[PDB]
Amino acid sequence: NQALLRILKETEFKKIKVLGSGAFGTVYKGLWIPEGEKVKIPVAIKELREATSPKANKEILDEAYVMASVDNPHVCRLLGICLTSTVQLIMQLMPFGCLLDYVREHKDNIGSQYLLNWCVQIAKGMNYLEDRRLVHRDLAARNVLVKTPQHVKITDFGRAKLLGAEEKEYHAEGGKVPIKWMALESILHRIYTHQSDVWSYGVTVWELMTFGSKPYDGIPASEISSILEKGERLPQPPICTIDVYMIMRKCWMIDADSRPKFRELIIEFSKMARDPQRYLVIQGDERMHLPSPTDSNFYRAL
Ligand SMILES: *CCC(=O)Nc1cccc(Oc2nc(Nc3ccc(N4CCN(C)CC4)cc3)nc3[nH]ccc23)c1
Repeated sequence: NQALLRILKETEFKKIKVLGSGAFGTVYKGLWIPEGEKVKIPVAIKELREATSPKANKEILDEAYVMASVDNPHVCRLLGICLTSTVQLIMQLMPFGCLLDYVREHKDNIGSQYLLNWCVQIAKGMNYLEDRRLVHRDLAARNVLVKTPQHVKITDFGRAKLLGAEEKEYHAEGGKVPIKWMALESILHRIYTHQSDVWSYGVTVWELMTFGSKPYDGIPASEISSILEKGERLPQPPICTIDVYMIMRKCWMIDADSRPKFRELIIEFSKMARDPQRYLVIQGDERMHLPSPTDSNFYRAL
């Protein structure tokens, strides 16, 4: 029904193994066995790094209630929290990992229908975040996760920020940033908006359409703002029709107001997803197959 934050005790879940780690902390594959409920639920557990100045439990719970309220099919949901000496966030497990690695591993069998459906889903998730006044600030194929080959979800590792009712921008402080996914105004001035998220969406789409290529490969991050100001952009992927590439280019306009809105991106990519082979040209497209629950019905995977 309605998405609410569950408070878990250490007795109710178990970390099984490490999946990955970063500045944020460590993420584990885990099991949630809710007290009294007699059910066992695979989950992802994020145990956050110990901060120099740990927030009070009250502060943490307030933030967690807001993040738990984020409830959309294409955003990975926070299911519960456990506060002890550490903060552990219990998330939906996305069994197939990140979309970036998925498209690199399965590129020989990824057709136009899947690529365009993923673009739609990511746009829907981002539009929902915008409706919630959340600026993501790290959208990229590595941060979209795969529930099934047919269904992906945007995830957040701590960079997302909630804007106030009258705030149209987040002003960031120093630190490491994903330069090659960022809008010019973010690179130069540390300014983030829903429209700088749109820039990152464009780069994410480019990643997908090149089956996981690195943007501006071999170019130093420090040179990126210079090339953008000269007007250079990521090139047309070979499988993309001009129509698709033009949407992507609109995401990278210098004037943030000239970029598309996520609501518009949903409409345009939804149109294309309805006739995928008109908009993406992939050799052997009609023959390509990814694992689907209908495989048995159609006698695939013999
Ligand atoms: C491309 C970016 C990347 O590798 N992302 C990533 C790695 C590890 C954990 C993580 O956070 C969450 N992961 C999952 N599910 C998950 C992760 C990894 C894997 N496997 C796939 C197969 N390869 C060979 C090894 C790794 C399987 C499932 N679910 C989550 N829910 C919330 C956060 C995460 C992201």
